[PDB]
Amino acid sequence: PIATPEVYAEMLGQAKQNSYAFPAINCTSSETVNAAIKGFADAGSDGIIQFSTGGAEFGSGLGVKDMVTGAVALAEFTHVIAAKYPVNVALHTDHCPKDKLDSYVRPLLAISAQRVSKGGNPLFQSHMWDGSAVPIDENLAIAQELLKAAAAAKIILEIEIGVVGGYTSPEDFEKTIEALGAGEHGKYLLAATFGNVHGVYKPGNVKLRPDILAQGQQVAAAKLGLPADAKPFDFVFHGGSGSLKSEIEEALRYGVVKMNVDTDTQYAFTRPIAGHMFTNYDGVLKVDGEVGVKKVYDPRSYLKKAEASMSQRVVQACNDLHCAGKSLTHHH
Amino acid sequence: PIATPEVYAEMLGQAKQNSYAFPAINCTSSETVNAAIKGFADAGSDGIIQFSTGGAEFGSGLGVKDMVTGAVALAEFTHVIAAKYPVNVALHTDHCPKDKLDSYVRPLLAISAQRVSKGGNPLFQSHMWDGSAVPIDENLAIAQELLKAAAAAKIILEIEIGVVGGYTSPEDFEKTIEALGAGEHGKYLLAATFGNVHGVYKPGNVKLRPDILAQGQQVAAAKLGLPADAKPFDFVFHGGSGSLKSEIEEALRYGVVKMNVDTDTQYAFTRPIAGHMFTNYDGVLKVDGEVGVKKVYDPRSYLKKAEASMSQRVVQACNDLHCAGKSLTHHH
Amino acid sequence: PIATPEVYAEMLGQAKQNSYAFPAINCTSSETVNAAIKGFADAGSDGIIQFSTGGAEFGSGLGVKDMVTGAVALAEFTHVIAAKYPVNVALHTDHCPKDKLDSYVRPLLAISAQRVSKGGNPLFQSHMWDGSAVPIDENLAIAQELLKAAAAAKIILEIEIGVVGGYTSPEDFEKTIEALGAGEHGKYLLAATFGNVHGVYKPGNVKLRPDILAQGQQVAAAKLGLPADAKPFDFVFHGGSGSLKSEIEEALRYGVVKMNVDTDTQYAFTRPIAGHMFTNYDGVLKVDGEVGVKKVYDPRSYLKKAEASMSQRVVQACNDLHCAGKSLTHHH
Amino acid sequence: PIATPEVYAEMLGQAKQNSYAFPAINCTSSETVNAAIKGFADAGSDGIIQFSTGGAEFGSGLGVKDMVTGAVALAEFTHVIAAKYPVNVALHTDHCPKDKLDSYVRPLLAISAQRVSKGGNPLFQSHMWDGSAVPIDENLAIAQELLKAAAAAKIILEIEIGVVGGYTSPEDFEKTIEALGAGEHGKYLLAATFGNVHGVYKPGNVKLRPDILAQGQQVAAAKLGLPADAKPFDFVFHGGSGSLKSEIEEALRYGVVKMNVDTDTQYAFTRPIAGHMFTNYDGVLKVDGEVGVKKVYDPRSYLKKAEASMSQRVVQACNDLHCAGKSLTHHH
Ligand SMILES: O=C(COP(=O)(O)O)[C@@H](O)[C@H](O)[C@H](O)COP(=O)(O)O
Ligand SMILES: O=C(COP(=O)(O)O)[C@@H](O)[C@H](O)[C@H](O)COP(=O)(O)O
Ligand SMILES: O=C(COP(=O)(O)O)[C@@H](O)[C@H](O)[C@H](O)COP(=O)(O)O
Ligand SMILES: O=C(COP(=O)(O)O)[C@@H](O)[C@H](O)[C@H](O)COP(=O)(O)O
Ligand code: NA
Ligand code: NA
Ligand code: NA
Ligand code: NA
Ligand SMILES: [Zn+2]
Ligand SMILES: [Zn+2]
Ligand SMILES: [Zn+2]
Ligand SMILES: [Zn+2]
Ligand SMILES: [Zn+2]
Ligand SMILES: [Zn+2]
Ligand SMILES: [Zn+2]
Ligand SMILES: [Zn+2]
Repeated sequence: PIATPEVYAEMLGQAKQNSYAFPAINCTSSETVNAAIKGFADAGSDGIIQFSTGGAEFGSGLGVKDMVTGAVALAEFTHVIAAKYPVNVALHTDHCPKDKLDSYVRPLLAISAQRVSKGGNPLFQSHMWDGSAVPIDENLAIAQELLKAAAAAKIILEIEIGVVGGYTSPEDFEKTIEALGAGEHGKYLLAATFGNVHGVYKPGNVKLRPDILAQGQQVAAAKLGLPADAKPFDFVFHGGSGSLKSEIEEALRYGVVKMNVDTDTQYAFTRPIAGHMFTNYDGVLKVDGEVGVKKVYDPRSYLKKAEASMSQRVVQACNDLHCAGKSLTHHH
Repeated sequence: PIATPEVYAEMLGQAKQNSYAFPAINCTSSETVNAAIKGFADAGSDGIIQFSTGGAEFGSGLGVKDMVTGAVALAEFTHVIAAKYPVNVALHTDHCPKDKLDSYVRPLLAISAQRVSKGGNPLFQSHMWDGSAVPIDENLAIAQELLKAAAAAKIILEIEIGVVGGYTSPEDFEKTIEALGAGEHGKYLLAATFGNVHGVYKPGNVKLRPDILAQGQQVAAAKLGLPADAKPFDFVFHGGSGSLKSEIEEALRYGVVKMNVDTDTQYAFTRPIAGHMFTNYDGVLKVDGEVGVKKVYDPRSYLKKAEASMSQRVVQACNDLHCAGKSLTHHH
Repeated sequence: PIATPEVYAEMLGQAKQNSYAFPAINCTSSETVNAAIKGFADAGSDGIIQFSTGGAEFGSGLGVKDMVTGAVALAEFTHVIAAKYPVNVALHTDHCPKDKLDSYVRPLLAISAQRVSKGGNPLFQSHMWDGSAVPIDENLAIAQELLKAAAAAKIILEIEIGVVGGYTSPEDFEKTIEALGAGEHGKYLLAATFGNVHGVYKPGNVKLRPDILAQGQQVAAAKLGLPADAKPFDFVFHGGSGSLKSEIEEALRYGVVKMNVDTDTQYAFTRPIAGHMFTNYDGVLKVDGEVGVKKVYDPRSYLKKAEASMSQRVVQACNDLHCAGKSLTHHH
Repeated sequence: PIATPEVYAEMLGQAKQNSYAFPAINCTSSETVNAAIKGFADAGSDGIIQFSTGGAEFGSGLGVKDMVTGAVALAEFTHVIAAKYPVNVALHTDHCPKDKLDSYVRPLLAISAQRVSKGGNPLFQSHMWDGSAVPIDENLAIAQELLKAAAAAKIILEIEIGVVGGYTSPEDFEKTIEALGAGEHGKYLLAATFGNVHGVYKPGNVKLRPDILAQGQQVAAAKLGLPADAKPFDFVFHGGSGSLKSEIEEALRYGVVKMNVDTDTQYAFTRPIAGHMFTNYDGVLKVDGEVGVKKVYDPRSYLKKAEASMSQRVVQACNDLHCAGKSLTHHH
């Protein structure tokens, strides 16, 4: 099913308590949503499907190019699909900067607030406010008001401090606890930067500093008067693709509950499509006066392979993050 | 917008009256739906999006493989998208044989009946019952009961007499009018076979006999006591891909209001994907120890091109069928 | 065997007498030479292998880029190969303009003159002087001196009047007979231009005017005091690829004895190489950390297919030109 | 130039004395010969071009399939080309088993014996007798008679003890010295097996035991009454492709003077051809009614790239084997 707000909160609480995390898979289409959910289900795992501003625009089609439309359309699709799987699937929106709040996160929050006012649940279960490009005080001012609105709509807010490549300071960690508390005013997720980078580069290139996350937890624990081993933050690991297994493991120890994956699932989706086009070149092209071969230019022929391959990469993510076999539905 | 039942009936009435037809484009995904609707809009045309049993299964994902789920999920997606376009978009389900009625058309009819009972409109605006594999009397017995159910849910029924390749007889035309009337008991569309073939073959191979359709109209007109030039049937032209322009023109003269297209839009969708994989071979594959190029293995990079190409083929269909520039929204 | 000068003269005499012609296939390598000769043999035909200035440069390798070296190296290769086939194979050099005479045709003539001085036969059996870019009188002045040198080395000279696309005038035909005679001072071949074009374009684009050739023969016949149906010129048809069968047939009627083919045999050679790379993409590339598949990146694996395909196109040329089954070895 | 027998003997003597070796590059065509020689020249190195039985058959064309013809034709080509480069190029034939001696090595020896009888030099400068599939005594009996014939024709014989994958024993090393001496009855090259394997596999898979070669030299030195550090054998390293740099270095220390390379130069040749076909897919194929693009289906367009790439891999071999910059022409 789609994760209810209560189930999603329980998911994130259980992950933190047990030092595991969920994959948050960027999706752009019916096929990619289907691939992600099947991956979660094959791993016996709960999971998160997320739409970026560009993913939402793409989902709305070239004739519309509207983020809200694409996110709503893909979310409605996902609601129907997820009902047919035993695992819990949460819907999330990715990076939304200041100049897109009025045309992405705010209108989506309003849609969910209307649903909740009628006794229903929100359309999305979390939204990201990415204020990393503005000063920390402005970032957290906007975050505080969005957190109030989100919590009232039964939605978790993700925020970002520091810019992910394409480090978070002790004072920025302190300011975050001061402005937002530690969940008692509404749950929030913190994308803290620790040398992580969006994209996939050669092994060695990306140098992660998970000690930054350890330090952040210690800073928060001290502020809140908690024991030194407390983990008050629910961290989000952006730029998960291409990471070493050992790096993921270390991040889990310090309270990462959500690792975002896009690039690696993109490669997994595209890889069999490329293979299909090459091995069926004279079927997908009308060559030498011939009319091609419908069986292989039917988009389903290669998109099924794309789907299955992306699902396998999602299963790998669930095993890397130690959420495999832990779905809160306990269907086993 | 999505075509209301009233608008869809008006669409088909206007098409018949003016000797034009609408494309019915088989779709399987968010991208193909988006491509089809953008094509209709670019042509200033109303249009039909249809899901086959296999298309619906595909739309539900490999982890579900359920026709109803896929059709509902894709229909819900389409409802959100179509609201953002000025043209009218009708939703249809394609070939449903006897052994799939209980797991496709009937449950979908029930969903729409529930919507209509609450003062809303149906999810789909037409459904196909394909009884061509059973004797004509059984075909029309099932058709009569489905027509009653469909009309009560504000839905048009498509039926089929004769098997499309992969001819309809005067007596079968007569039996159809006798069993179903001529629209006064609910509108229905008739897929009569006249040498048409699903798929795309070399020019010349497919030999159409549109005189069969002319004869059918004359048979119906005589039965109903109408003038010899009356067109009591709303015909559906299956196997539209690969047809000569002149063949399409002749079919229009005899009351074809709906021409189904799948194979040609499949080729149009896939063609730029093939091209993308070849020209970006060392970006979509990790070759010689390199890590590929995200910008070109991002599925959106080639799927945008696929979408645009399929939309162009849909525009061509609207111009071939003479529905271009005739959308009943008259947005111009 | 390699055509002796006597056999080559007999070949061209028999072709003219019987209104057929030989293909002159541009070659660039051991594989293309092998493909051409096998094509002649499969057709039971004599034939001509020719090297352009660029083909010769290519044959010499990137480390040499010397026309004489490449032509000699490929000719020596061809002498060994042709001895193993029952058909007669003549060696020819293609377009040599004024500024390349000193570095292509003249040094090659000198090599053959040395061979002949020792009681042997020439290395090449014909050479082309292409003076079409200089005024006709200068063209024919150079031609006359080259004809003397060529005939003394038992070599046939090809000349060109008019520029082939990328028409020959009555006066230019007259001047040619006046300057060179009609074979009694040494045989020569005349590349007269008649709307022919190097390269392959869409059907219709190239508009041939074989009546120009008919007129040329009539002009020569009148000059020589021969009957009006005499064919004093041995014509060469440049730009043979892409021609209609009927166009080739008409050219034969007017004394074409040699039709040059390059572009169509290039396509035939490359076509299966392209196919091989696509269907074996993950064998010819080291992908995803794998080491490829030697069996398919071994150049012989695709070059055998290239060879066989080019040979088939050469067989087609022999049947188009009506030289198939007519080899002067009469091996049958 | 082509290596004279005297120069080739000096090459191998200098290599042994200075602990370096020459690449022996398998070639199959004019393009591959040109690529190999250009690689030697670019590295300022002497080198060896070799033809296998299959390479020779391929070189003769599908219409001939004769090893002697192909080897002679390619050798004659190579003689013309090599004269234009400052470095010394030796010609060699690769693996010839017992049942092919009468149709490969023996007839080639006879051709060279005839040349030498007339005061000239042999066509090839070395030939391989591969008797590894027969018992050692029979192998060396045939080797002794072939060595006499080869030496009389100014040709070096290569022999093989042990079968290369797809170890040489102290007694087999001893028997070799006993039967053939240490060069005083004619120079010979010894392909001793030491865990080497033809082909290219993943790193680690091939486990070389160069200590076998060290042991062989010690066994020979003891037999001949030489100091323990003497290197009486000139070793040949079959299966050179895919080897670690450090493995090559160790083999050099023990008297390898010739390392055979085929698979890696095959990959280098094919790799840009594959790339060319993919990036020019709509030029090398006639697609959607178009006629392709001659500029990219001209075989020279991709074969130049193939040549250059193979030459680069040959330069790498010369640097790996430490023969780069050491050509005995000292042209610098
Ligand atoms: O952290 C993430 C994944 O990083 P990688 O897994 O790609 O390293 C996501 O949050 C990215 O920001 C997202 O893929 C960007 O999507 P786009 O704006 O292109 O639609
Ligand atoms: O008439 C039609 C189009 O014919 P063509 O345009 O393809 O000739 C449709 O009704 C086809 O039956 C449909 O494409 C079959 O879809 P599938 O069962 O493969 O999902
Ligand atoms: O007439 C000919 C063939 O014409 P097509 O058969 O190609 O139309 C030949 O003489 C051409 O001039 C020759 O292919 C040019 O070769 P290049 O200078 O590129 O090495
Ligand atoms: O040692 C060699 C190279 O090994 P690799 O460099 O390929 O490992 C050669 O002697 C091989 O036996 C030769 O490539 C076989 O050629 P083929 O019989 O296929 O025409
Ligand atoms: Na990353
Ligand atoms: Na069709
Ligand atoms: Na041409
Ligand atoms: Na090897
Ligand atoms: Zn991110
Ligand atoms: Zn459990
Ligand atoms: Zn159909
Ligand atoms: Zn209007
Ligand atoms: Zn030409
Ligand atoms: Zn005969
Ligand atoms: Zn070997
Ligand atoms: Zn020196």
